[PDB]
Amino acid sequence: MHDLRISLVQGSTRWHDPAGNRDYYGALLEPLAGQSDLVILPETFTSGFSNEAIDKAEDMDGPTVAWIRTQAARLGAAITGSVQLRTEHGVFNRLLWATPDGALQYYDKRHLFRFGNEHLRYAAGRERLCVEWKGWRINPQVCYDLRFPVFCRNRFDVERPGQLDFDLQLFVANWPSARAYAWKTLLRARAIENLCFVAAVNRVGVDGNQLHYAGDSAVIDFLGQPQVEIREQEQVVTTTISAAALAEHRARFPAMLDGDSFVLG
Amino acid sequence: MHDLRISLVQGSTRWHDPAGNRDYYGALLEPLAGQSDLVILPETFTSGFSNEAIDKAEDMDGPTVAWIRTQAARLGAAITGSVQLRTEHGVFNRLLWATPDGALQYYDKRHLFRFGNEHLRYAAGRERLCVEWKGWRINPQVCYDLRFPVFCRNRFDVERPGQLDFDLQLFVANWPSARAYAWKTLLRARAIENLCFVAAVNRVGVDGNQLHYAGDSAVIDFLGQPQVEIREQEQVVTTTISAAALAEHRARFPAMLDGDSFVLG
Repeated sequence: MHDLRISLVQGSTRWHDPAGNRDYYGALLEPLAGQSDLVILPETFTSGFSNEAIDKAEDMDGPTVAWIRTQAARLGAAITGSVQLRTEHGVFNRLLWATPDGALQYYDKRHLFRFGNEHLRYAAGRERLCVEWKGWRINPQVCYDLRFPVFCRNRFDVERPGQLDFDLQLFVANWPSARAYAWKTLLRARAIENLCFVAAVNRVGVDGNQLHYAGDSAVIDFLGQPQVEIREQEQVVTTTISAAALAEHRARFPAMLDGDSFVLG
Repeated sequence: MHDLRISLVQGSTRWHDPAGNRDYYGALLEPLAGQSDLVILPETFTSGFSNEAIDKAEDMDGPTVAWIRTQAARLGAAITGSVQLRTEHGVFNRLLWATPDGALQYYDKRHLFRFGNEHLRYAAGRERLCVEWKGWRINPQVCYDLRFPVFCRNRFDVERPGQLDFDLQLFVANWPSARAYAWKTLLRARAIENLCFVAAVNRVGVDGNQLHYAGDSAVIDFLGQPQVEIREQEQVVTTTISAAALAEHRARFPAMLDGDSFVLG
């Protein structure tokens, strides 16, 4: 495949202000037009990570879904992030995947964040999402999902014949700074054990629940080494990941061949 | 359960010299008598990690198995480490778990080290070993196993009702310093994701094939934070891990309740 340009958009999400966040993140995105293939926003980037946000959650016909589509077209890049989203089946923490070819896919967060009481009224997802963009197969997940290696696992000869399931795994997050060590460590471990790139975006700033966020957004190579890492401040960075290097690593270190078969319940 | 005293025995394994190694590790173990509950030796601590060592591999009736049972009794501690061991099936990389009373359990390395050509002539295991010792449930694994999170997974309400499978996970290894970063990172990630203590022993020195080992043996807490870490030099350290601290963490951060059900194939 070709190389992939990834932009990390490490913003300070405005509390409970969808319109304000569309403007704010829109402004951060503007200079990226034509410069990126994949723009990654934080989890719950329109309201912040909030249980009270459930009662005002938008639906699929709402302004935020329209906005992300608009941004993907405007930038010429895949755009991803999560929003509390209401359906017939409940209100999900829904990762949106919008591509400039006009396609929209989504993934409902499987592991709701029990410690933050997300599980009380939000609905949990089930299926894992893998998408293909610019010849890269990509598995986008959300925040707490990171702590669950079995659901994160890059299987061999399952989704793709004679190949790993995916080339790039993503995490979008509101992961508080008190537990930043776990964030940084797990992201690196996922890249190593799954023989893939990992890209992850976490917000910065302080939220309405008094939580502080240190960012630590990164693109991590298949050796678990961050190619770019940003922290503390509002920041956008765009970096390119090498298809050739990934293919060479997977040939040189064929741990893909030793993985255990399993079936998720 | 009470707190567990764990001794890391970071030795410079003598190349292809079982008798020399029994003497060498024996001498390292002597001062530990009465001071420890669990003594952890490196992987293949009698031969070094070697494909050539398969031809002269000992069997269960051999001096090494006798020696480890003798050490357990002499020290008053469980002793663990692995040895190339011949059976009717072939030659395994067999972790031995020897207790003072003369009991012996074992674990045949499931994932043979493909990059080092271990898989060419050695036989692979299948079963995962969990043992109960001093009220601690313990999962000992071997080297390359560390790269396989599904086989490493601490499941909830499977092996123990309403509890995680184990309290302490161990890795014994010959992990070259060229890839030390992966060793360090993965050990920390396993402790975090599996909400458990992790104890790991890797050799030091240079082997018969001029591969350098940096050690990085450690006892790592359930937050992924080392409590003791040692490197580069031949070194023994004994540390105590807190049962109460583990319980408190599991009560406070209930991630065990969110793990996914799965069945290994």
